[PDB]
Amino acid sequence: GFLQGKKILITGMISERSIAYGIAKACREQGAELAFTYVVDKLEERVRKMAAELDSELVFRCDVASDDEINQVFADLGKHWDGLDGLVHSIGFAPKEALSGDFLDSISREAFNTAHEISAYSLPALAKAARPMMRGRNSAIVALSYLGAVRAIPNYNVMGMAKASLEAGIRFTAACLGKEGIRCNGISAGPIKTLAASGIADFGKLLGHVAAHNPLRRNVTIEEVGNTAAFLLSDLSSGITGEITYVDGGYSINALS
Amino acid sequence: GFLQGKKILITGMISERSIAYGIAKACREQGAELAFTYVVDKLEERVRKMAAELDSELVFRCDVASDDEINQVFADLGKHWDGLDGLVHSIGFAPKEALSGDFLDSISREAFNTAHEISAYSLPALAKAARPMMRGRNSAIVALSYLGAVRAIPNYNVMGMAKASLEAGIRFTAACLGKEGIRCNGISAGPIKTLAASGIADFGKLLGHVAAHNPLRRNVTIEEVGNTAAFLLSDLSSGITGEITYVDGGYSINALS
Amino acid sequence: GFLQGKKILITGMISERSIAYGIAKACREQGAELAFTYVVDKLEERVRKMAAELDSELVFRCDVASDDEINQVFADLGKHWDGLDGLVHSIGFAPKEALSGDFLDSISREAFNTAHEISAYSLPALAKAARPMMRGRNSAIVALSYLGAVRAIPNYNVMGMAKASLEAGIRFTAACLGKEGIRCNGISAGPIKTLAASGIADFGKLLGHVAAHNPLRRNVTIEEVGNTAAFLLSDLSSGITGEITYVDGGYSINALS
Amino acid sequence: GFLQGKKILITGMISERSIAYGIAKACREQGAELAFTYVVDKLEERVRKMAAELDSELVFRCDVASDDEINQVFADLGKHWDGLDGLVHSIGFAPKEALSGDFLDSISREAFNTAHEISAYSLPALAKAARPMMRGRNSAIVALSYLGAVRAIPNYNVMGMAKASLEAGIRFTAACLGKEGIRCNGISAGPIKTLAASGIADFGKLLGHVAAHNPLRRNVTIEEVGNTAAFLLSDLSSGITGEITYVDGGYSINALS
Ligand SMILES: NC(=O)c1ccc[n+]([C@@H]2O[C@H](COP(=O)([O-])OP(=O)(O)OC[C@H]3O[C@@H](n4cnc5c(N)ncnc54)[C@H](O)[C@@H]3O)[C@@H](O)[C@H]2O)c1
Ligand SMILES: NC(=O)c1ccc[n+]([C@@H]2O[C@H](COP(=O)([O-])OP(=O)(O)OC[C@H]3O[C@@H](n4cnc5c(N)ncnc54)[C@H](O)[C@@H]3O)[C@@H](O)[C@H]2O)c1
Ligand SMILES: NC(=O)c1ccc[n+]([C@@H]2O[C@H](COP(=O)([O-])OP(=O)(O)OC[C@H]3O[C@@H](n4cnc5c(N)ncnc54)[C@H](O)[C@@H]3O)[C@@H](O)[C@H]2O)c1
Ligand SMILES: NC(=O)c1ccc[n+]([C@@H]2O[C@H](COP(=O)([O-])OP(=O)(O)OC[C@H]3O[C@@H](n4cnc5c(N)ncnc54)[C@H](O)[C@@H]3O)[C@@H](O)[C@H]2O)c1
Ligand SMILES: Oc1cc(Cl)ccc1Oc1ccc(Cl)cc1Cl
Ligand SMILES: Oc1cc(Cl)ccc1Oc1ccc(Cl)cc1Cl
Ligand SMILES: Oc1cc(Cl)ccc1Oc1ccc(Cl)cc1Cl
Ligand SMILES: Oc1cc(Cl)ccc1Oc1ccc(Cl)cc1Cl
Repeated sequence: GFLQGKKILITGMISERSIAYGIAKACREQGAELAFTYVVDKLEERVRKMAAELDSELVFRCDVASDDEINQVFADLGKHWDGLDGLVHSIGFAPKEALSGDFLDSISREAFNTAHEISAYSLPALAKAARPMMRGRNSAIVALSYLGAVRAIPNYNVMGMAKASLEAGIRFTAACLGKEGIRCNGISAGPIKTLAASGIADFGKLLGHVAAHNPLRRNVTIEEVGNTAAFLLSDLSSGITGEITYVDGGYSINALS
Repeated sequence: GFLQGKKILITGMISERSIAYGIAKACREQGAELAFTYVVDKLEERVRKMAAELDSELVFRCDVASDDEINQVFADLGKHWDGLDGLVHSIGFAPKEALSGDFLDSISREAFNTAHEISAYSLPALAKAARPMMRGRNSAIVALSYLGAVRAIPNYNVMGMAKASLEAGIRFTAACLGKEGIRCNGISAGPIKTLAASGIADFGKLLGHVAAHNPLRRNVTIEEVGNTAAFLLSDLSSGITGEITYVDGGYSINALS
Repeated sequence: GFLQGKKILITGMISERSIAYGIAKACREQGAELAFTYVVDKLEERVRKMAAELDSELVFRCDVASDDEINQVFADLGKHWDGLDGLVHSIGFAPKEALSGDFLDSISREAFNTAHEISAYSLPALAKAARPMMRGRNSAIVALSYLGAVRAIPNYNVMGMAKASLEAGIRFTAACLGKEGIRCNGISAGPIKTLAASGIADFGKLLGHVAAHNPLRRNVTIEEVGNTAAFLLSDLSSGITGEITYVDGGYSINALS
Repeated sequence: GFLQGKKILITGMISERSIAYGIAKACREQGAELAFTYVVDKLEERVRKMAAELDSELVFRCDVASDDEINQVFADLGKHWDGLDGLVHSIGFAPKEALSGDFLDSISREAFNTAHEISAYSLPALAKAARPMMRGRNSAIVALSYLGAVRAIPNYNVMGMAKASLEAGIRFTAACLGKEGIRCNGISAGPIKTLAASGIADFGKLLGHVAAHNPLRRNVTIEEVGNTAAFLLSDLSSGITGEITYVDGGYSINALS
């Protein structure tokens, strides 16, 4: 197992459809020891149960809107773990009304701020809070992004701006932390039916177009995303930092198919 | 000239060193009629005086932190102009402390929020507010970005995340408005000594490195940026939308020089 | 006219549908003086006639397969002109059989070599031969490329590899010549029905998909490409080198529309 | 390991410094069965000896200048293996004189043709020749590229054009073969002292600049490149095709460091 001895904190696992669940399962299959966060109290039981199936009893509340909660996660986790080898950012949010229809009609200052704070700022915020536990460990951060960072896409709207901010965040974090032995990389995943995906108007059509038009002629799975994250969290990828890797069956590199 | 009679609103002109001044002068040279905004009352006289030299008496206060002020500009401008042919976004802000030293140490939630709101959200906010005046005119929007959008750069820090958000904003705005006959493009300018540039720690060294390492072996001018904006505002560029054009003397495409 | 006093050599003009014709017409409208090349003797009369309508009697044979013919163009042109301010590369070739159907089935060593030699090597070959006439003149080179450089596209096949080589050629030429006052830029044009376009199997479908899916919801014109080339050949673009500018109505920056 | 029983053909292994050696060792560590090619008879013994240390007695001559030799490899290999799961392209060549000094002065038609034929065409040529043995196996191809594909770099010169062609080749091969269950990906490696590296004028300074300026503040190893190739050859990367992955310690995403 190529993550033997790695201790990895995973955000964003709320169901077995979650990308973070695929990541968790892939990492555990490679021998990682896991810990998890959940955004609100209502989810605690569900997440503890999934964590238990993945051999973990380390679960912490963390709304990334809160610097106090972010910092408290690492304080609490630090009582159990000497250091942190892996950090998975698999979280995003924007108000549903901002992800439907005309980009300018649907945008607002408040939706823009929320989308960026939760979807983009949270990466440097978590990296910063994790830094004492991660530095010097030859450790790694993986964050999830989407093609909307670099292409205009119907309905994704302000989340595209937030993902672009996130990808730049990945690059700046990588440049910041590389000398102290922390890597930071992104996965730009193709569409996958998850709980959050239903917030994007006409998600079913995005999903269908990609399967019809990508080189693989099918959509990717949370196992495929998960195995890629596991690689990027492992010492196998020690030469790679500041990279965005596309796990979309080649969709982004194809045109007019 | 190739903007003869075109009516263009320009943000961000605060001195004769401003990129927006170079844009203004370039547009006026091609026959455009201009109007201007200024962030606070303390600048009104200075901006009115520059505007007068460019044959304009149309000057409006606009802090892009304020949706009221943004929308009031177009209400007031609309008393003079029956439509708007061009809109120039040449504005940015982040707290100076966030643009000095280690990326994660210098970042904060509040600095992130400010940087994104003023530097990135302001593009769709202005596009949205201008839309009734611009649509159906084969009109155009130009916004100013920087390499920090797509590369990690020392000291630019959180402004890089904001510029990435901005460039995605340009793409989404272009996709949104293209059917209505409004284009939206970006210029990624090389470093230029402007008032805002002094907010970046060690800007003088950044400026020097580019001149020593780009294909042209010199920095670009506000006239060069300005002429590019004039082109992108004109019907000559009617086949171009959602584009980021580098006016950095080739710096971005060079390595190891 | 922003090309007043500019002397520009244009390759590739074989009919009034040619991209090079749109370039020629756009440049002449801005006051440029023109000269032209043609690949074989059979075309001489047709090209001389088009050149005459554009106020030029300077027409030279040039098969870019031949170093002797390339060099002879500048020797001959140098009898009339003191220097050369603009050079337009608007030429490409690959055997038709290599641009139909399965990429690997259709490729061959010989087709690959031809495609690259004529479509890609010709840019540095012409730049190199033109260099004595262009250096120190604040002059400029523009070459035409296509999205196949950076995306896989059905049927374009080995021409995509040649266009990628070309775009790198543009970057290396820009880096090479920038200090001596020669710029080199590319235009990646959207699909346009030209003589050469019929060599691509199912070109009509490419053309239709782009018009249905790009931000402008229409294809671009040779006037739009031409006006962009005119800008890139003019002193207005003096801050820009090594750049690929997309004149495809935003097609490349849109996805899933 | 994650390549257990997978049969992988590796080109380009000429010494223990070779990138292909790092790939070979990484694949063998994950359980792969290997076979190898060598360019000329003079190398046969050296390569057989390295192959033996990696538990292989399958070694074949292959100068990729020769379509006969390329196709003969798979005919001969096919006597031992009923199919092929992995193919590694780790080969390049250009005349040394073309990789020294001014790009245009050093280039020639013949050097361009050689560089592209050996460095770029060889990827689709090998993919094409391997296709009967690879299809239907959920198999994979990996090829090695360099930053010169997408940035101008001193002295790398015409090899940059060839690498750009190669990367497009990777994209087109991926699009071509995806339905048949063959993936094709690239690794853009940072500088590593190998035999071929000495062909680049002033390679030692290039190597030094990267270590001084990348996020990791060091150069990558053939083990790091190798482990990445092993991942891209394995079913773990089944969601990834047509991708270029940077294993350069973040060099490409950094600027002005
Ligand atoms: N599903 C896809 O097609 C897809 C494609 C590309 C990228 N992504 C990205 O993958 C990541 C995971 O999304 P997913 O599709 O697995 O959806 P998901 O709904 O399974 O997970 C989204 C997670 O974000 C968390 N979250 C939201 N607001 C939060 C806050 N304030 N604090 C902490 N956590 C918060 C949610 O609780 C949830 O666990 C996201 O970044 C998403 O943008 C998804
Ligand atoms: N100077 C450079 O090297 C350079 C390079 C690339 C991009 N840019 C970008 O060019 C644009 C113009 O900056 P410049 O360098 O000409 O500097 P400048 O200081 O002349 O202009 C910056 C402008 O931003 C305006 N601004 C700041 N906060 C504002 C607010 N809340 N509301 C409205 N306006 C506000 C300022 O009043 C000022 O007019 C910016 O987007 C900057 O990021 C500059
Ligand atoms: N039409 C399009 O949709 C489109 C889109 C993007 C890029 N381009 C590019 O635009 C450029 C011009 O093509 P076009 O579409 O106007 O077609 P065109 O047929 O009008 O021009 C192609 C030209 O290439 C010339 N040529 C071919 N082999 C030559 C040789 N050995 N020596 C000298 N000249 C030679 C032809 O004689 C012809 O003049 C090409 O580089 C093409 O790849 C075209
Ligand atoms: N070393 C680096 O810094 C570096 C960085 C990025 C990419 N690369 C690429 O990695 C690959 C491997 O090179 P390396 O650096 O390991 O050097 P190397 O010298 O160990 O390997 C180069 C190989 O190319 C083979 N080759 C050359 N001409 C050939 C022909 N006609 N037919 C068949 N094989 C031929 C050589 O025999 C040799 O085995 C190349 O594609 C190179 O461009 C190298
Ligand atoms: O980023 C995503 C991209 C896709 Cl294709 C599908 C789901 C995604 O994830 C989200 C989408 C919308 C919201 Cl409000 C929150 C999240 Cl996490
Ligand atoms: O974005 C920029 C990039 C450069 Cl190289 C120089 C100046 C720039 O403009 C700014 C820099 C810092 C702040 Cl706080 C505000 C602005 Cl407008
Ligand atoms: O590059 C092109 C791209 C497009 Cl969409 C249309 C035409 C193009 O130009 C060519 C296509 C094929 C051949 Cl054989 C030669 C040339 Cl010049
Ligand atoms: O592509 C490369 C890039 C780097 Cl930084 C180092 C070595 C490389 O490999 C080569 C360099 C020159 C020649 Cl002639 C052949 C090969 Cl294989």
